[PDB]
Amino acid sequence: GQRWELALGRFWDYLRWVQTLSEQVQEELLSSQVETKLNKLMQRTMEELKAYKSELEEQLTPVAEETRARLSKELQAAQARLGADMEDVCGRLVQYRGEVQAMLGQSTEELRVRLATHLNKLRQRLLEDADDLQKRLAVYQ
Repeated sequence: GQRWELALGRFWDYLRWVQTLSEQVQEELLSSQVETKLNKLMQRTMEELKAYKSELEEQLTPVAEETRARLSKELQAAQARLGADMEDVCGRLVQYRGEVQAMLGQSTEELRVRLATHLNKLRQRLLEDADDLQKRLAVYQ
């Protein structure tokens, strides 16, 4: 398991707890603690990923520059897909905080159900985009 995969694993571990939407989660969500921690976990994932990309590129047996730039761009695509998935996670959690803050004490049940439905979809993308990224990195080296 590469460093970036472990970093993504810590992102997953925290996201999974957040999705329970317990009252403890709601506490740390409305205090912006959740969006702060998820942002850091996301950044460390992308940083490790960037550095790990540079690693494989240097150990790559030389090839025609055209293929070199294509595989590079193919990996930036998968790299960008993962990044967008995580950013979207943080976003919907920020949005939820803003909505509750504007709800003046009414029931957040329906908001939490819609949030869970959206996190489940974003979650599905991260599995897919992360898997494709792992495959494209392996064939790389």
